[PDB]
Amino acid sequence: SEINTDTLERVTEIFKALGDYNRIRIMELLSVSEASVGHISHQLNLSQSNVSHQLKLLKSLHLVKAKRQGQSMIYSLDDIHVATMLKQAIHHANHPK
Amino acid sequence: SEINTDTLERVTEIFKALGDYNRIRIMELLSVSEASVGHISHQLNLSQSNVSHQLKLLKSLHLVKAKRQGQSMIYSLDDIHVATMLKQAIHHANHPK
Ligand SMILES: [Cl-]
Ligand SMILES: [Cl-]
Ligand SMILES: [Cl-]
Ligand SMILES: [Cl-]
Ligand SMILES: [Cl-]
Ligand SMILES: [Cl-]
Ligand code: NA
Ligand code: NA
Ligand SMILES: [Zn+2]
Ligand SMILES: [Zn+2]
Repeated sequence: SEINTDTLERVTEIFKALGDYNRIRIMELLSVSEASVGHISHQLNLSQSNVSHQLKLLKSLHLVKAKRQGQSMIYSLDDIHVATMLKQAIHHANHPK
Repeated sequence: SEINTDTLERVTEIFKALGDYNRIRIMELLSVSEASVGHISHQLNLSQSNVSHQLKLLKSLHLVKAKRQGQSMIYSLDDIHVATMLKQAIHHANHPK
């Protein structure tokens, strides 16, 4: 329950932030496997500056989280709701209509 | 599987279209119960013109569908992936961090 105006505004901000091709590419990468900024940048052919900027935004909205491992920051989808939202959307885009 | 560039572009368009407060309100209403344009308009205090415009957009992206019942067009979330995506996002926005 607890669907009030504030909730739907935050939901709106989540979808607004995800309405970005490169952010979707970052999120899909993290949906397959957690990764560092250097690995995301290398895999997607995006600069480390840019990846870091987008991940600061995604983190502020609780869409990714980060932990320090050895020397680096490892990012992941924040929790199972974010993973489920994303994978359900990808499958829906993919399956025939 | 089948995560290619086209898929992620369509995913991007889905999240872009959902990055809209009133469209989120329409989608949440439909997530509770299917409804006609007149009922959506009345419940959300949005004009029928506007509701109809937003639903044409949401339908073109396979996010809602419509059936004719009696005299009116009844809209609903397109399938279970759309409902799941939306409700998971709402819950994630709601729960504590
Ligand atoms: Cl992982
Ligand atoms: Cl870049
Ligand atoms: Cl399916
Ligand atoms: Cl229903
Ligand atoms: Cl209006
Ligand atoms: Cl939970
Ligand atoms: Na995936
Ligand atoms: Na709901
Ligand atoms: Zn589907
Ligand atoms: Zn969550």
